[PDB]
Amino acid sequence: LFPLLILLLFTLFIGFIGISFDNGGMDNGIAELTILSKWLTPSVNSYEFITNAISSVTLAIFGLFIAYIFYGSAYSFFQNLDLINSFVKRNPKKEFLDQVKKNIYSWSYNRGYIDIFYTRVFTLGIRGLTELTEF
Amino acid sequence: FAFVSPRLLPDGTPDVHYRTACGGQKLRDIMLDAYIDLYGPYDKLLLNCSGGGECGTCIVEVVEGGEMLSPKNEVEKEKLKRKPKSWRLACQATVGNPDSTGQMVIQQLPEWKVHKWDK
Amino acid sequence: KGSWLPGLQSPAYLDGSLAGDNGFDPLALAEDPEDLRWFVQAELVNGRWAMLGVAGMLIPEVLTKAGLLNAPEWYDAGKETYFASSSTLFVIEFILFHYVEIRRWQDIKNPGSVNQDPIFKSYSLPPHECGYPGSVFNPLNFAPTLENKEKELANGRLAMLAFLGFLVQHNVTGKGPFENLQQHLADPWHNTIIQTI
Amino acid sequence: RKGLRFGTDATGAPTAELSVRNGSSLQLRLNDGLVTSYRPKVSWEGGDGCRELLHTVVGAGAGAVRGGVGLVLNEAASSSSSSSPLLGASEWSVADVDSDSYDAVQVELGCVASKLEVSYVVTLYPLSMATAVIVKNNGARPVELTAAVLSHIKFDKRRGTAVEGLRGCPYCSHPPPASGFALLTPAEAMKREESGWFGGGGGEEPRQGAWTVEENLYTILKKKVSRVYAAPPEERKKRIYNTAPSKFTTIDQSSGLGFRLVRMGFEDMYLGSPGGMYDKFGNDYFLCTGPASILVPVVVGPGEEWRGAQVIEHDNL
Amino acid sequence: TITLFLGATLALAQRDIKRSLAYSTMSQLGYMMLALGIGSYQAALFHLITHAYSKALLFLGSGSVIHSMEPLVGYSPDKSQNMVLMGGLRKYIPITRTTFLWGTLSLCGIPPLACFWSKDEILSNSWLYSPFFGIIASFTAGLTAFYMFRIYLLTFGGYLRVHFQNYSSTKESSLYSISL
Ligand code: CLA
Ligand SMILES: CCCCCCCCCCCCCCCC(=O)OC[C@H](CO[C@@H]1O[C@H](CS(=O)(=O)O)[C@@H](O)[C@H](O)[C@H]1O)OC(=O)CCCCCCCCCCCCCCC
Ligand SMILES: CC(/C=C/C=C(C)/C=C/[C@@]12O[C@]1(C)C[C@@H](O)CC2(C)C)=C\C=C\C=C(C)\C=C\C=C(C)\C=C\[C@@]12O[C@]1(C)C[C@@H](O)CC2(C)C
Ligand code: SF4
Repeated sequence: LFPLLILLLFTLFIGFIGISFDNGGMDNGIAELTILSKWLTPSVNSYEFITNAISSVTLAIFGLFIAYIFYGSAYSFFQNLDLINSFVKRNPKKEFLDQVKKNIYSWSYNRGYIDIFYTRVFTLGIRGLTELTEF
Repeated sequence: FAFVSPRLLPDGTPDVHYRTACGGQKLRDIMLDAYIDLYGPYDKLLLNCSGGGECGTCIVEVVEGGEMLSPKNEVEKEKLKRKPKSWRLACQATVGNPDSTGQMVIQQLPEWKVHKWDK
Repeated sequence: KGSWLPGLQSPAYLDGSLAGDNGFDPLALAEDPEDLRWFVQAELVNGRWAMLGVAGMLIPEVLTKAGLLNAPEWYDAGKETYFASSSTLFVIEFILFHYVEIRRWQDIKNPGSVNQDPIFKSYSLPPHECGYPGSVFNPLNFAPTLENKEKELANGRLAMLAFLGFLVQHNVTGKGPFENLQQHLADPWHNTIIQTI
Repeated sequence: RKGLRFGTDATGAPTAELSVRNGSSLQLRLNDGLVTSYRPKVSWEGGDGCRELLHTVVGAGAGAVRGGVGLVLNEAASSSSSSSPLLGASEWSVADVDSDSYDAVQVELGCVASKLEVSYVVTLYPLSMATAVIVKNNGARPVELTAAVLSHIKFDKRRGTAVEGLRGCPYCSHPPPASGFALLTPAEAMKREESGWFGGGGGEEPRQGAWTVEENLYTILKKKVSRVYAAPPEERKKRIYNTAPSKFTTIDQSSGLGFRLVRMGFEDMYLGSPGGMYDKFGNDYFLCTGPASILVPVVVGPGEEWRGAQVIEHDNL
Repeated sequence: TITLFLGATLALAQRDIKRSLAYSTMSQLGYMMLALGIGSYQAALFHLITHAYSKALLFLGSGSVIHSMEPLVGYSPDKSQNMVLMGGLRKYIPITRTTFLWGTLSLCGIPPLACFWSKDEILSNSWLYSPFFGIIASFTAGLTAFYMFRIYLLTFGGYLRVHFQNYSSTKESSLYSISL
């Protein structure tokens, strides 16, 4: 638990290396405030970057939200469950959607078939090549 | 009416459920018709689901009515090394559409049961 | 409850019935119950008026330095010229307060005595709890529950502290405390009690 | 008196603080079958757990107008539809208490000589209380009964309180009202469950059901949201293989606690809730729900036995 | 931008924590490999610095979770470290749970935490280069936020599905119900 805690101490402070590009964040704190500490490298906030980060965190929260809908519990207050009580009642495409499931899982369990490729090609090619160069 | 009777998820004396089913489909869909749980503690999204496939997380134990199911495949013979000869996969297996006068009793997912202590 | 010393045992004086109990009496002042009541009332009134005062200090300063308003400093407001001279408003204050506070003290000596406005006989008063007066003081029907008295007393204690800070910092500096805050934010190390001596 | 790991006490009426070596304890009244409170261990940090039944305050004299498990048995009188003749107002005899450890205690009440022989068994396990009834009958003709338990559970805020796990039952939206079902309330549960807010489901005697409402139930439209959830009354409960209904579960989205309500030998489930005329019965939320066998008469036989048992598991340590 | 999306779409439905973590770190190294391919490596190195700790923490937490639950199920991989019979541990081991949460959120991407100011910069640079795989980067930036939280919700919120009295009855059955 000691290393877990000490490294938790790292996974929050390290973001302050390249903290931001909008006046740094403070007018005091002379400890390399707005000169962001990735100066070892070679030699309001920006509205475009603002909107780009907003789109990024929007997709992030959308993924988190679908994850919480599917796997998250119900005894909490962040699974409204009214909609959940609806998207089983009038689920239209359940006959099709499940087949997508029947595909996607069938892929991931097959480990990204590329793995089986090297098996049925390489380690079964050399196994015959040795026999050939023996005969 | 391939009359089915579920011995569900071992409980105190039995935990029987009743269900009238018209044969022809597989066991998976015919269970998910009578709303009785099959995929143990396995949830909707992606965890060991989606029907007729690989993982094998539906291991229904057949007790009565065994001589009415489709014969075993070889995927069943593969994913069930641990099996006693009794139970099968039920996700690649079917009941006969012409067996409308059957009588089949099924115990649900094993390895979460303490039974054959009964009868 | 929250003994402010994770090892010390709280004295029998402050059990926990009264709000804000922490056994914070390292000098055993209020070990007599009636004096405990006295200091309860004194802390109540001091905290209320200290909250008032610290608001009247801070909020005008920032609203003036914001350019939205213009009003002198709380210390620079005395010499200011109003519609009324100092002595006039002072004696009016004196008479009105010698009415109100003496009524308060009579209530303190006698629970439930001076209740009614002795002018008219209806409209008077519903019986109260000492230190927490009745209707005409709490118009919004706020329920006098716990976590309200505790929040009140904590905010009032911190307000007392902040007011004493205001006073002593004006003594050493004579400047606006918000200006001290700005100088502080400039460099907390170069701006503190140390340099100003 | 007799007692191994508890005390047969008295407060207005004789009671008993059935306890176990875990902290959980139930305060059962001896004057009747009405358990008053049940404190399991739900959380870990906090010393113990505290999520009881809704126990209303004392009223006239000894009060007792509280509800909370009270077994309501009756007789389906073969004279009219008067399924409310009596609980058999009579005595009550404690017998043969047993513990078997310090983590299990069960009391056995008995009542005879007016109706048939009624035995009541209340058990307390390390997790789960349970109530069971035996209705041994014999005499002139077979007699009848209703055999209902009510178990008014307490819920958090009435705006995030719902139930999962049914999802499939014919739901028989027909309530025989004024006690949930099964009049002779445990000296009080609720009275005249009606709905006059907006359009409520059911023509008051359908089996509209075919439930298919999803994982949740969102029981908020209340003071008459109360319907037997069993198989329909002999429209399908007549032939062979009549699709046994279910076993229960609960949810409260504002606290995070669960209380499964298993039935054994009974027939139905009375999911019923206030939330309308509620500001007269406390603050937070509650609802009456339990198993019974009342949808059809319960002719037992001249020398036979009846059975029925509700178990309240929580599995939420 | 090939290995990124490929590692991303293989963490799905992989129910072995010490395996899904590896798939996630490959899908994350995809981002560094992309960022190097556009010149702005000054942010790629920053992303690498963040991801190093943000993944080492998760691996150590997973090891701790395994060894904590390993006495309940047999001493066996795929009988432990399989977060479908695990699940719900917030009540039992808090100090090793807050770390898992505050690491997996940082990896998902939240402003106050880390691993955010890096992947946002590299996504900006990707879009500035060309949409052709900028859109793929933007989509994987949400798929990761999906499955990285899928793992946490699966193995830290629930009823400890081993024992929750619906499938298994190994807590209290021999309790002598209604007597003779
Ligand atoms: C609400 C309470 C409060 C607050 C916010 C401040 C804030 C400040 N005081 Mg101050 N002060 C206070 C109470 C307070 N004081 C009291 C009660 C006294 C009398 C003992 C003083 C006496 C005092 C002097 C003599 C001087 C300051 C100065 C200052 C400023 C620089 C800090 C410094 O030098 O150390 C403050 C020095 C102290 C002795 C303060 C002690 C306060 C005690 C320990 C209680 C505060 C504890 C509190 C929980 C922690 C701060 C809370 C805050 C983070 C919200 C700063 C704006 C200096 C200044 O204006 O120069 C820029 C300065 O010269 N103060
Ligand atoms: C962008 C387009 C990309 C297109 C594709 C490009 C692919 C390039 C890389 C090829 C894939 C390499 C995967 C290696 C997997 C592996 O290590 O398997 C492990 C096995 C272990 O052997 C076996 O190991 C067995 C144990 S076990 O099964 O591995 O556990 C053991 O039992 C058995 O006896 C033993 O034989 O290794 C092999 O059997 C063969 C090793 C691979 C030999 C590669 C030779 C060099 C290839 C160069 C290709 C150049 C192409 C261009 C030419 C102009
Ligand atoms: C700090 C304070 C008291 C502090 C006492 C403490 C901590 C005592 C602690 C102890 O006893 C205990 C607890 C236990 C013991 O074992 C230990 C000690 C240590 C002995 C009171 C301040 C009390 C401070 C008060 C009451 C301040 C009121 C301020 C007002 C009314 C302001 C008015 C103005 O601001 C306006 C309104 C308008 C402006 O323009 C003009 C003016 C007039 C300046
Ligand atoms: S087939 Fe294999 S994969 Fe598809 S559901 Fe049945 S078990 Fe899960």
